[PDB]
Amino acid sequence: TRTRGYVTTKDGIKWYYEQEGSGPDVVLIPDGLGECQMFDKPMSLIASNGFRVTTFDMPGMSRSSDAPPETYQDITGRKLAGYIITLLDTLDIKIASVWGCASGASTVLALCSDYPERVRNGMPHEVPTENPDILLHIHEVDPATISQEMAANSRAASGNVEAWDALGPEVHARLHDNYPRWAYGYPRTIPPSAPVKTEDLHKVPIDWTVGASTPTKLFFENIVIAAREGINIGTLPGNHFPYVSHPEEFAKYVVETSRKYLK
Amino acid sequence: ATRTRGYVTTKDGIKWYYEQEGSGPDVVLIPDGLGECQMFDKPMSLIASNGFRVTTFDMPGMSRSSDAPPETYQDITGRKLAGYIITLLDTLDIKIASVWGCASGASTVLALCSDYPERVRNGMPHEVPTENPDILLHIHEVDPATISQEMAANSRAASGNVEAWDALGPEVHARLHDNYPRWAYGYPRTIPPSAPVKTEDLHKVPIDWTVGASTPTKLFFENIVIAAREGINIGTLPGNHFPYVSHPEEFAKYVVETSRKYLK
Ligand SMILES: C[C@H]1CCC[C@H](O)CCC/C=C/c2cc(O)cc(O)c2C(=O)O1
Ligand SMILES: C[C@H]1CCC[C@H](O)CCC/C=C/c2cc(O)cc(O)c2C(=O)O1
Repeated sequence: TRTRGYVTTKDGIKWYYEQEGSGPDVVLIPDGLGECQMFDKPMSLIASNGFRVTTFDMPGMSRSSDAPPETYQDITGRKLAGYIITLLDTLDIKIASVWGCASGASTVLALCSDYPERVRNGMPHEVPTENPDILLHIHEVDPATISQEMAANSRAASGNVEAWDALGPEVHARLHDNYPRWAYGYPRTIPPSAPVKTEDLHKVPIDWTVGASTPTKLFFENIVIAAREGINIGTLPGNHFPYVSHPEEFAKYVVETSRKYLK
Repeated sequence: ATRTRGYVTTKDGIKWYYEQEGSGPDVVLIPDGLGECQMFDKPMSLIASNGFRVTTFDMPGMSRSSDAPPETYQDITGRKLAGYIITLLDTLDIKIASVWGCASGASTVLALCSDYPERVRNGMPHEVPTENPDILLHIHEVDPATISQEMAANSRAASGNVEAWDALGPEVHARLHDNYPRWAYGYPRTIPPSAPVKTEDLHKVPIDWTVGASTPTKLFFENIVIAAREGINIGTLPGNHFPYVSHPEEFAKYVVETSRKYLK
């Protein structure tokens, strides 16, 4: 059944994490906002399909806020990957199918490139390679303004505003405090560190996705890179948060995709 | 410097309405499915000012080119349109050109690239239809008024700039009003499946493929994958389905720069 709790890793991070199911491991790395409650619904669906699912709030975000300052500053896919590996080590997860969007996606690719032995298959979604216009000066305004703007930006890219809104007051309160922290340590360093070089994409199977309703330009390069490297590339319903907008379709994708690499 | 406007009847019986501007290497602007060439007015001057003779026209059966046999606007495919264009190009004495086209215009560009490579200096396809959206699944079965109502809103939504779209004028929109039904009856059902996107259709001449920057990814997702896998230059243009209307300056710059690439 679903377990919820905390675990303090040797890097000082007091992780808030959840787990459900039995069977092969599936890890759901949240996006830049680091809020794992977004995976609640799909998590049950995936878990009921013969997989042990693990999710967690990201370092310094939401319930994983009790972490060293260093763990949420100058963030890169590889930096996050290191933290993830330490967490996986402590939870005794030897190998897993890994899902990730935005910064989570960058982490997935970092895992595939630097820790291929821990990845069964990677499922990156909308890897940031160039920050959009709206995030250029996000850190230059008051924290309250950052939360206001990012709350609007996120809701707009939710893929389903009713579902987004339906995440609940608790989640949205947590997100409120996350916005400024995310702005200060993610957007400027995440994109340039994207592990999308040829050397990063062939160690383990990868199934790449982008939002079906996401404006083409946003993650256009993701599609071209995948196609050029001969990596499976397709779309998922919604935009940036397919696990919130279309939990059923998201769960199905994670299950089928992961299931095909099992042996 | 001055816009040339006229009519010409080709051997196939089509009374074409066309426009031309500038002198030098030829640039042809094939309209989209709506076949309304007034959408290229602004960029037409911009491009022509850079040393190109630009030519555009209302598509057969559409707008001012409405006096055409019914077969020229029924069961339309990229190849059918290409045949007509070639005849027109012959009539206007255009030997080779840099050709632009969106939607059905894009299918036409690819057809030209595949079947009449000798007439194309470089192809610039934009949003080639390969898989119709659900909004068009049953558009050919409803009455003209409903088609016009729906397509007018549909088109405006895909304009990429509602203000510039609206600013096309009452004349244009009145012409568009009548084109909608005709388009629906002869394009959406047959254009997509006829898309000249086979491997052997894309490598006889240089091609520079584009998709709207604001267009929902899924709409022309296949265009991007095909291009990338086939090693064809692929990118985006600001706007959606009508970059020539929404962003005339950027559109003009793209056409000029890409065409320049293939000139000696
Ligand atoms: C915060 C989250 C979604 C915000 C909505 C935004 O509207 C999403 C726009 C796409 C980019 C998101 C992004 C860029 C970046 O450089 C680093 C990141 O961690 C993200 C990211 O995780 O996006
Ligand atoms: C009519 C024009 C744009 C209409 C707005 C619509 O919102 C455009 C939707 C995307 C595809 C348009 C299209 C599909 C097709 O199978 C054949 C076509 O000739 C077109 C086309 O030319 O699109």
